[PDB]
Amino acid sequence: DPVYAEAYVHVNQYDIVLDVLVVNQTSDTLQNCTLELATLGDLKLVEKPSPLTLAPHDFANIKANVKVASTENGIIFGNIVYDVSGAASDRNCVVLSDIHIDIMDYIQPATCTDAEFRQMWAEFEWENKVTVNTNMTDLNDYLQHILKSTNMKCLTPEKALSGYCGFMAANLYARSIFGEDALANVSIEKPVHQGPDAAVTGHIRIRAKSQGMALSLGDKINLSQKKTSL
Amino acid sequence: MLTKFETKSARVKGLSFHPKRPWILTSLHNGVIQLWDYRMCTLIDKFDEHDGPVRGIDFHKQQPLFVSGGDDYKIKVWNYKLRRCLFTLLGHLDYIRTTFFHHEYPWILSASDDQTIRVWNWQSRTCVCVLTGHNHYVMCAQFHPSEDLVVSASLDQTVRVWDISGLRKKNLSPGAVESDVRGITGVDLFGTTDAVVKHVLEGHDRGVNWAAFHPTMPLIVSGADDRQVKIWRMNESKAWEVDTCRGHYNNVSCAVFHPRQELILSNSEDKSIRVWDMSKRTGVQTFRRDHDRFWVLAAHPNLNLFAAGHDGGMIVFKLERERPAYAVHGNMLHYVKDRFLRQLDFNSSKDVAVMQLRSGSKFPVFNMSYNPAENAVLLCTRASNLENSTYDLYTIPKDADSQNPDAPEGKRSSGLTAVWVARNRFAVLDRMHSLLIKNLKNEITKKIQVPNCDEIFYAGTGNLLLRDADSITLFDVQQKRTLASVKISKVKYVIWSADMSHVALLAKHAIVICNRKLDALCNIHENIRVKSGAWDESGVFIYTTSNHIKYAVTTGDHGIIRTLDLPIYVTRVKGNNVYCLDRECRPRVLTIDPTEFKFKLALINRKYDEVLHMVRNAKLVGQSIIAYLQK
Repeated sequence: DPVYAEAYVHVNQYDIVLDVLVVNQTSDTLQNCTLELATLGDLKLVEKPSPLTLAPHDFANIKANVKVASTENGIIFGNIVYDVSGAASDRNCVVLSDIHIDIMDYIQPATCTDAEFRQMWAEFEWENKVTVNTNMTDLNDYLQHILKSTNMKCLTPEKALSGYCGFMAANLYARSIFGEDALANVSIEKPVHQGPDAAVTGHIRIRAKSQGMALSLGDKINLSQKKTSL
Repeated sequence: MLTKFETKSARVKGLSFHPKRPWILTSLHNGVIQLWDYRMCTLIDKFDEHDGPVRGIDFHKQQPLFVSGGDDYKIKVWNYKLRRCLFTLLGHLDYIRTTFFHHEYPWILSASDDQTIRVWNWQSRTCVCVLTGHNHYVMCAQFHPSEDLVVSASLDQTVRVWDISGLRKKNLSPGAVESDVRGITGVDLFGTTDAVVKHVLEGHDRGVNWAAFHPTMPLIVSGADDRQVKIWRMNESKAWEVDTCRGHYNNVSCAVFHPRQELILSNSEDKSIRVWDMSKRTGVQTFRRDHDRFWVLAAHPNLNLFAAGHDGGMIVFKLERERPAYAVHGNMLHYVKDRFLRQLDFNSSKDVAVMQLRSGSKFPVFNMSYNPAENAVLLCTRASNLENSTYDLYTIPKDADSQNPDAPEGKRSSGLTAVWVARNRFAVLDRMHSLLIKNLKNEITKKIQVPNCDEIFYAGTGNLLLRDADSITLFDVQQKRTLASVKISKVKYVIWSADMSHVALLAKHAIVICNRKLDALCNIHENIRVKSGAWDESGVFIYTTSNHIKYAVTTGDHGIIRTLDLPIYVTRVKGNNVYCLDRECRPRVLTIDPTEFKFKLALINRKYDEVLHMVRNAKLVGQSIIAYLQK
């Protein structure tokens, strides 16, 4: 419509913030509908610019701050239905459920003593694993990339050698914003001429408390793993 | 195609589908009224209207509101949306089956299951109407053709049809010839629910479960409290119309008309839904899937969805011809529905299914292919698996039931499917229920060729050959030696830039962009298992992006031309008069506004004039500087 509203999400530092362009290229501060607040996850949405005019030929920035540490809603991965309403110069609108709400980001790296670790590794919520196998790179650059992407930790090296092969299994740990600790041992082949690694066939073993997020994390990482057309 | 969601529970007497929404509002005699605006597989609200049972559900007529009835006997209208009660009166000695909203002075009609129904003025306070002619326990109350003319179905073993007035019931008339309501060979009985000879129709059939009307018409389609659900037409009034609708085992609680479909859907109690015609009529088949107890069936007056209601519970199933056929003629898109009718180019208000002399999403398609001309199409109909079907090929100047065999933009013949194949002029035709090759220089083509008989894949589906080859395999008109196959894959269609030479590729999920033949230019993927993105010609990448519609890329450019309008998908590009699609609705004709093309060229020549001139000015939407304006 003249009124075209375009919007995307910007998550700028904790705060997932809503860029909205409602552009009302309308022929007037056309009447506007209705909007509703809610508890969200460890967030709650929390602002609406008050008016409801769709000012003529006019462009507007409508900001929604979201509250990023509260409102539990357990509708995982978000993907929760959201409403913009048809309630005034509007007969309809958008009701939307979100998608676009993923993990790789959330968790931060976190750390451990290795013996205890091992013991723990085994000990943890075993229940998820996903496989590493396939890419576009060596796990040097590739590993770094993935690491940065998820913002997460590989705890320690043994020099055995991530180079000549290595035939290295890398142990990774991370802790998030709402505090889950997740453990990995992924054991991986690694690039190098007619030696081995341009796939893996390494297994990524994922432990996160619910299997459902945990495996999903293994996936998420799987998405993360490579670089291709989303 | 899919039954999106399904748990059997609810013991359901009354039912309605949202003519506007894909809601189902459901009345249980659990005492429950529920609105679930069915779309997001979520109930908005749920009120068990009273301790006692709930029989009734009807529309207000507006957009999203319920008017509801319980054994309370009360007419409530509560808006889900506004979660509030509109004006309130209770009910007589039984529940409320139908309601209608009117407004000289915002004025109201209420239809009821007992005694009377009263029509009330809260403005310049006078009487529009009084209806007596009901007694107790109305199964299915109905607005007629004339909406404010009506029929009712009763557990008092009558049917009432009433005449209303603006000062209570009356009609003036004196011209007719005979009557079908009652006047020649056959006809069914009066019942008693009222006392005026409009027609009280006999609702005895151990009582009548449902009554359903024929808009301008007086045919009724019925649910009945007999195995016999007996069909009568009062727009005929046949003999062997003393039809008892028969299961195998007992009942026929209901059997119903679908507004659109010239059909009857029956449902019953041997664990069944039974399938019936009504276009040429006959018991097609019976289908069994539990619930030896039901009382409602429904097909949406939105027609979105279709569903059947039962005691033990309920099911909703969703239709699609997931992915479905096309042709291009100047600045116009042709579609063949997955679900949904035409939408075969241009638009005007909310959604418009393209109805034209190039009927696309309509026919019983096996395959549709442009026979290029801005004036021709080739079409197979009777679709399906047979020995062979018919193809009637039609002229854009005017299509037909079958166009002229005389005309070669009209020809029809027999043949099962017709299919493209690679190295572009050979074709497949099936004209046996298996491999005929079709090959012509012309693409006004209908050619028959058994040579190239080569099964080892028996009649099925592919289109550059891919009986799930997972390859597009190139050939001539017989050979028993491959020319070659390339490993790449299809939506099971290859996309040509208009006619028959598009190295722009479809893939079912993902689509790949090539220039002609395999040159993988870039490869597309998204992950929504639904929509589209469009090419103007060979590889012009349009992508749809929310309420924003975007050029993925040009020259070295990327751009937002114009912005979308709720979901749309780019299908592809018909000229400058732009065309867009969400799948088959939620549509555009569009004044353009390119972005980018101009731009990387423009840019490449430093040129701004344009942008500027447009005064086009974003850089953020989330961001928007990030094509290369960031870089």
